[PDB]
Amino acid sequence: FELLHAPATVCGPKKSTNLVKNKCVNFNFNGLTGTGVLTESNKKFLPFQ
Amino acid sequence: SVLYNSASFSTFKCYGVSPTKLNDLCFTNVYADSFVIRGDEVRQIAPGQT
Amino acid sequence: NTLVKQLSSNFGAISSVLNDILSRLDPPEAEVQIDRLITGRLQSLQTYVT
Repeated sequence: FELLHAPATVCGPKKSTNLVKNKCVNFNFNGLTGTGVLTESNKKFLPFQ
Repeated sequence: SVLYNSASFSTFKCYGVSPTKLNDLCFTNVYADSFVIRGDEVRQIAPGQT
Repeated sequence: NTLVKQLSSNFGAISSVLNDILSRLDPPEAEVQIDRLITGRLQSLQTYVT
């Protein structure tokens, strides 16, 4: 395997969950863990990042 | 996790990741290689060995 | 700024993110990995305080 190389698309069967924001919650995005508050972003990304 | 004990393989060892933790991480471009070797040469296939 | 930049160094470990180590390994193998990083960060903080 190789870790954190691309927009990963292959991994184990963990069911998703309803999205929540604006509250101090945990998160798990493609194996990226951590805690914090999620809010809408005014930034812009190139369509490969 | 199902493959970890479905066939009860003789040798199963993971480097850089724990076998029970393979059910959460998300990877990219998984590779697979296969061959057939004698019993003694199995112990010499681990990385960092001569 | 120099003190803050120290969080992005491997210090001999396999990664600089503690959550990564906790996620991709078991405690028996993550012990030394956490220990080395702790030692490095402690030394850096000592220098700053001095």
